[PDB]
Amino acid sequence: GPTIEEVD
Amino acid sequence: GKQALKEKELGNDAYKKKDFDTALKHYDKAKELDPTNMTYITNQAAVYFEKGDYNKCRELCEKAIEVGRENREDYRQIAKAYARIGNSYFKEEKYKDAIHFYNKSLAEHRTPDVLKKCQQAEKILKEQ
Ligand code: NI
Repeated sequence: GPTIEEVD
Repeated sequence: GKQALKEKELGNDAYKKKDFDTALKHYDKAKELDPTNMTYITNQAAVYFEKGDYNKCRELCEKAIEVGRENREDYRQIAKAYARIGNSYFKEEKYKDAIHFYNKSLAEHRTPDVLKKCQQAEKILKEQ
C-alpha cells in the first residue's frame, strides 16, 4: 500500500 | 565528494529496507564529508518521515533549504524539500499547510507527482 518518500 | 556519495548510497540501500538506524548513520558520514550538499539532509528528513516523526522531518527540510539557498544552483532539491514538508503535513491531515508547501515546491520546479498530490489535497479540502 502506502507510497514511501523517495531518497536521492 | 566520492566517499560522501558511497556513504549516501549505503544509506539509501538501508532506508529502502526500513533499516533507519543504518541510513541515518551513513547519511551522517556523508554530511561530515560534504556539509554543503542538501541531499543528505533531505534524505534524513525522509527517514524521520517514514518513522512518523513529522516534526523532525520538517526541521531537517528547513535546514536543507538554508544550505541550498547558499549553493544557489539547487532549485530542484529545494523544490523536493518543500514538497516533503507538504507531504508531512498531508500525513497529519493538515491540508492547508500541505497545499501551501506544494505551491512553494512547484514555484521552484514544477513536477507531476507534486502537482497531483496538491490537487488531491485541494479536493479533500474543497469537500470538507
Ligand atoms: Ni509561507
